[PDB]
Amino acid sequence: ASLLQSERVLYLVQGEKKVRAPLSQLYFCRYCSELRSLECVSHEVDSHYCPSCLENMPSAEAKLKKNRCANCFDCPGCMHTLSTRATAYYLACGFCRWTSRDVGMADKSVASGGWQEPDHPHTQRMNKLIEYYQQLAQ
Amino acid sequence: MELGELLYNKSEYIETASGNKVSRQSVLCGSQNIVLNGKTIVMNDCIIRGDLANVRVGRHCVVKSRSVIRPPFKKFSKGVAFFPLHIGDHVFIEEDCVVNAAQIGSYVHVGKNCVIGRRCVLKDCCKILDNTVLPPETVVPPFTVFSGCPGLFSGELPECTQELMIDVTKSYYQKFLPL
Amino acid sequence: SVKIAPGAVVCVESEIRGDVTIGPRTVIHPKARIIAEAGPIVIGEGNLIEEQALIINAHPDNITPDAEDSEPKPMIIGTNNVFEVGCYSQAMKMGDNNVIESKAYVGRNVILTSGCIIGACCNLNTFEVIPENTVIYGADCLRRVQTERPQPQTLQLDFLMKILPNY
Amino acid sequence: EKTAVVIDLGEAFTKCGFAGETGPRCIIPSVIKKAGMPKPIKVVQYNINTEELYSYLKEFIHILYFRHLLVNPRDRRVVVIESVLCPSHFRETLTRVLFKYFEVPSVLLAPSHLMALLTLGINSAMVLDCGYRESLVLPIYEGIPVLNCWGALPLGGKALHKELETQLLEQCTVDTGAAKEQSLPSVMGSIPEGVLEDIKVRTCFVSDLTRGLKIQAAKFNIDGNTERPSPPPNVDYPLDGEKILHVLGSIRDSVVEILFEQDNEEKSVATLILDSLMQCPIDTRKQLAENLVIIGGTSMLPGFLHRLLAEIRYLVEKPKYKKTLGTKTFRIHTPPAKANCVAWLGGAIFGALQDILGSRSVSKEYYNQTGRIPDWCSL
Ligand SMILES: Nc1ncnc2c1ncn2[C@@H]1O[C@H](COP(=O)(O)OP(=O)(O)O)[C@@H](O)[C@H]1O
Ligand SMILES: [Zn+2]
Ligand SMILES: [Zn+2]
Repeated sequence: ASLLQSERVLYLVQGEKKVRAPLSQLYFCRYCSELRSLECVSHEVDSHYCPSCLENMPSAEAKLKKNRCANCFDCPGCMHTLSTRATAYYLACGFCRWTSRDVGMADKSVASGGWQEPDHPHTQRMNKLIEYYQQLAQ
Repeated sequence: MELGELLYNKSEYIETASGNKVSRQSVLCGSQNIVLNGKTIVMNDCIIRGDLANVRVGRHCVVKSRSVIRPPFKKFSKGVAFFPLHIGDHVFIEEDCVVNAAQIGSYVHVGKNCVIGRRCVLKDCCKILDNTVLPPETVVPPFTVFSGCPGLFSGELPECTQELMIDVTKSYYQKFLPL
Repeated sequence: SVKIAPGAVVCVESEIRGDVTIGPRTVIHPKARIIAEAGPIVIGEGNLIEEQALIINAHPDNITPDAEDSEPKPMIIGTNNVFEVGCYSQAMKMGDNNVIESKAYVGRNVILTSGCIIGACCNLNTFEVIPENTVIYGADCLRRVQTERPQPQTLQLDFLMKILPNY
Repeated sequence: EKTAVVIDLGEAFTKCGFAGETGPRCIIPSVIKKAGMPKPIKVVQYNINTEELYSYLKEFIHILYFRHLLVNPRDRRVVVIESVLCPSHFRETLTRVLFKYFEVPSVLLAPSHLMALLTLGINSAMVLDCGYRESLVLPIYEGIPVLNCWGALPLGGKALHKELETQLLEQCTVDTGAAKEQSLPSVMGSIPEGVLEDIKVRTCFVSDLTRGLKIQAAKFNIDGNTERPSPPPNVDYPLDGEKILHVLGSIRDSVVEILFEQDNEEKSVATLILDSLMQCPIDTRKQLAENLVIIGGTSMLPGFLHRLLAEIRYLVEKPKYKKTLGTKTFRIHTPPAKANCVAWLGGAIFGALQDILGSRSVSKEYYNQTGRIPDWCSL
């Protein structure tokens, strides 16, 4: 794909939009007789998964959890998946040596269950405004 | 170069046995624990240490020159020991590359001079770009490209990797002959 | 010109040259490139070296000024010090409790303290003393961060005593 | 019905997420990394060919709807926040991308200023929008934007980034790490926009009116011998690893002053409120003055809101504005979300209203039939 330069010799697509793409990237349509590109074709959503702890989550659970894994965490300083270390647990990165102790988050007795993100400061004012405009829109 | 794989003429000195070709220049200190079941290639000045290892490699595995495959030590409270790594089928480790990875998946293209961290798991049909640092205890999903000094999701691979990568490693092996 | 010490599991298959001075409990891995060009390579107890690690005392080859009268520049290295895979090093004075990461190019005159780590695949040629208990990450930028506590690596070294026999 | 998505395409940063949320889910730089290009091209660019703009927006919206948000585009509605007097062809293209390629149900082209007003709850308020390109103001009175009394000046992020680059190149002191411990000027011909933005945010701050007014006359040097206040200490900033740029203390508190400088014309970020408010209807004066709103990421800069409100009350006493806006009480509103994500929050609050959304919003079936997006220009 990359080692051999597939991005050199390209195939053309028929339709409204003409595109020059490698055969490796393109797809053949069997229903009819016309190969079409990744650009030309329409995209869908099937399943969500975490890149660290590979766990297939359903679409409903994602909407509640805001498209995030509860167990796994990413470091804020550098962008890498954190790891739980014990002494009774603290969160630490491998690349940079940023700890959860640095910012001043207390160690939890339970491994995963204890850790949480604080509630949004203007969440109560939010709901009051929605309900006002909801009644006014009605 | 333009899809077609190019000629590479090997010297007389190389250990060719049961399909597996291993350069005599390349030391592999600990020949007992390391195992090469398939028709593997190991280029000159490369290292595969037996520091309490079980280095199983693929059918058509390729490791270019000046590149190291060492197992990582697991920091366990019960007992600190070196975790035995398992290189998958049709694995392509590029030149001058550092690998301290535990369980490297099948059909992977590890880039040039890219340092993979301690206890790092790689799932099948992935690609690490050149001059990239995967930190310790990181996972990369299938049909993915990880890059940068942080070592994070850059984008997705072509759909046809499973079928395509077979041609690459087998062609390189077939094209790589003695002078 | 070799001062081999008992307890230290220096492997015979690793390459050594010049007026070396080996430490009490050092553990050198095979294909570890140590040279004593001008002055001697002084090694502290627990200073393990893993894989490719170019440790030279060739300031006469680097600059070649014909100055400082004798200019021995003896390479002092501290205790409990992890040299990782492919890390270039050339420091006249180096402190205890420091871990340079894999493919880390350390400068010609950079002095390391305690609890300090160099970034993986990061090069630092510029001469500058490292603060107490601070880590560097990334090649694109240095992005220095002070650590909470120094990290010891004793357990790792202690276990190699069992492995190295019959290898 | 499904929770409608909110997008807000800006020159610097794009806000993205779902309706009825406390803030935006993803906020990222509005760029795309194309193969071959070393620096990523900016997705929103005014005055280019439609085909080239179409491809960039197609590429960008794809990244937002899959990598950042995880949801099918065809399933649920869109609430596109874009500032008033956004170029015609750009807005026409953005809609044409959403309707043709992605096949979205319906898009709603909300003006950023009217959305910012909803977040507070107040029906009437003056709204200043200090963005990247231009710092725009637009009085909103009881739901009706007053286009008659508009105001804009190029004193935003772009104008500030350019001013920082100019000052750094004059007093250029970098430690390359190659016998460059001594002050080395202009080793690099240009500084990348990504670095300049990071320096601006961390190092530079907005000075007090009293200190700022002295800084203006000091650098002018108007028949006076060293009449400048004592600057802050010089901060050393790393460039591309080894190269360490020593930022002068003067640059930090002088770079910002270009926004609040009079420059003879009497056209600052401060003046733009009073210039607009004086042009407003006589009945609306006292209501708009009392309800000020300061959105945009440029106003996030530390101590901007204090300097602005102070600079206002100083420019009030000036003889031009002294007659009309003399005895007026200027009070600033503190919005619930941060100054950057006020615009987005309005669209989310509006997106939560499923009943009104469907009616006001332009359906795909209408666009496919007509091919005419409604605007504040003539139909
Ligand atoms: N949190 C922040 N703190 C300080 N400055 C900021 C912050 N966020 C953004 N900025 C600056 O202000 C600008 C805000 O632009 P923005 O409003 O996001 O874009 P647009 O006007 O195109 O919608 C950015 O270009 C940046 O330079
Ligand atoms: Zn997870
Ligand atoms: Zn980190």
